[PDB]
Amino acid sequence: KWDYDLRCGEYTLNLNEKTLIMGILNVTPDSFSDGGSYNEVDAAVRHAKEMRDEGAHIIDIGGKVSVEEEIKRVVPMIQAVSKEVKLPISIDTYKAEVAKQAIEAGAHIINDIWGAKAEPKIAEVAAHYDVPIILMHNRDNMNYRNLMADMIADLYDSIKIAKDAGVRDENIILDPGIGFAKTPEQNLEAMRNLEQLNVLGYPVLLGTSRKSFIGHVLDLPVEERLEGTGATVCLGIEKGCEFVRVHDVKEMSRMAKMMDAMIGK
Amino acid sequence: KWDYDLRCGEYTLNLNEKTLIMGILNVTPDSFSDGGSYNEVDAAVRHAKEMRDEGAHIIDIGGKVSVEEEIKRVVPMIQAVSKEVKLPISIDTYKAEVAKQAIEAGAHIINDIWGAKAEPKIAEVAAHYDVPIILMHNRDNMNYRNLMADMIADLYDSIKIAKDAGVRDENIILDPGIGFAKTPEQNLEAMRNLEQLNVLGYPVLLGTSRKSFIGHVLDLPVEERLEGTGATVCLGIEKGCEFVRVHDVKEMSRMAKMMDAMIGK
Ligand SMILES: Nc1nc(O)c2nc(CNc3ccc(C(=O)O)cc3)cnc2n1
Ligand SMILES: Nc1nc(O)c2nc(CNc3ccc(C(=O)O)cc3)cnc2n1
Repeated sequence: KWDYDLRCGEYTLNLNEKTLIMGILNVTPDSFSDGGSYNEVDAAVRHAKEMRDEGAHIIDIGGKVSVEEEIKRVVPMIQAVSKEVKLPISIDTYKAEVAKQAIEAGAHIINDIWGAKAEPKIAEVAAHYDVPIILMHNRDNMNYRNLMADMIADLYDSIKIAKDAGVRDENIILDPGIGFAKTPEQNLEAMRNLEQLNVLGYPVLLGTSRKSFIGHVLDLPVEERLEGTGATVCLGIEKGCEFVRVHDVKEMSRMAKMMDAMIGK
Repeated sequence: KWDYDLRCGEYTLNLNEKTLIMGILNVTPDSFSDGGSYNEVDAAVRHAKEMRDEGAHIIDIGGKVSVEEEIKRVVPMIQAVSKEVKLPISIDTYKAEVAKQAIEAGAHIINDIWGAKAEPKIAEVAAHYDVPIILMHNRDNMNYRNLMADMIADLYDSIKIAKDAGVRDENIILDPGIGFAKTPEQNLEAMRNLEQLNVLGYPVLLGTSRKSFIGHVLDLPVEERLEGTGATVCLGIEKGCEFVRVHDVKEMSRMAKMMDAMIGK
């Protein structure tokens, strides 16, 4: 079905073989440093190793805050993790400068929650290093004429920005942006119609992990959202998504893997 | 979508509102009794209450063994559970006599793994008490021309038997019989094509809980099959099934409920 692989420097991600698990690296900062202190950098590295041993295929790392301050926090983490853990790293930022530094520091994928719309220059950054960029759907309002049609329209605007800066088709990944700019009921409606995103011709990443719309449905707090997260991941894989972005790697890998076998992926 | 409710004597099961959870009552016998001893009957009752507090909507109770011996074991359990727990009970047997006794003892649904083919008289039993009967797909071989087409053909044979004894359409429920008469890969193939069962026009029950085909996929023992069971339940609900038969009620209820909200059930 996909006639190429995802090229991330030293690592290759095949898109046909299995659903790919992006593990959400947790980044508890030391209150006393802005730096890359020993307690935080080590907490991260250990967490990255845990997710790798659990079945993660990508480690996702994220840093109101300034550019220089986000870079200070995130660069030492990318460095330590890239050296100590053999999986591609995505940098979860919407800032062209953060993205540059992270890639230089060892990051392999750009993960942009504003889909190149907050800082269009990020698409230039991706275009130059030749890395995959994830363009997530987002906007500053909840006023939809037709949720799905608008989401596709908005994502198409991100693609135009990425392509106009030289981003190759093969390094575009899309994300419906569950939990952003959507009421709970709109979140459920995007889940239900997720397969429509496939007409755009790009691999899709789904991130639903522990989000409040699950809490809204099940009336359960964040630490109780594992079953409802797995429901989303499953329906996500059934509707053709290539990656999921999850906190509970062990559990979701097992679900993904069972889904794949059933759907014939 | 369904223009009737499932009538089980004192209880009504709506089929449009949510996916219905059938909890699998566990029945550890006392080595010293054949009877309805205090340790076993009480272990059952407590388990039934637990599943009810977890979200089960039906309690499923099951007893090489003789008719009189299966009745001795199962009747005291139905009696104690029906009195102490306010949910309909299904009796998991393929024997017309067991089925009679159980219904008399308080059981509301017949659950037949041979789909009225082992003891056709069971369909007479259901026809008389006017109860729902679950006709599960089964056979004594694995020689399929076309797995799905044959499954539908075989289930249709059960329907003919049930209907010919007077069973009303509204008390027919079908079950694809995952884990019976199918290799692992055939199990996965029925999961993948489960929606085909809907053309027969009956509510479908899916039972996959902890079965070996999950172990085959994930290489995990029975007590490690929760994530892979949830995958099946989810794909099952996405493909239109009305009931699932599960051991882990708490976890699967949450998954079901999240699925329902997403699919719009
Ligand atoms: N590519 C990608 N895809 C996502 O889905 C994503 N989500 C978040 C996290 N954002 C949220 C949003 C809403 C909620 C809530 O309502 O609870 C929680 C977390 C961060 N980076 C992300 N990156
Ligand atoms: N209606 C209904 N639907 C079922 O699916 C079902 N399954 C069993 C349990 N049978 C099995 C079969 C196979 C396996 C394995 O391979 O591990 C385990 C248990 C018992 N009653 C059942 N009743």
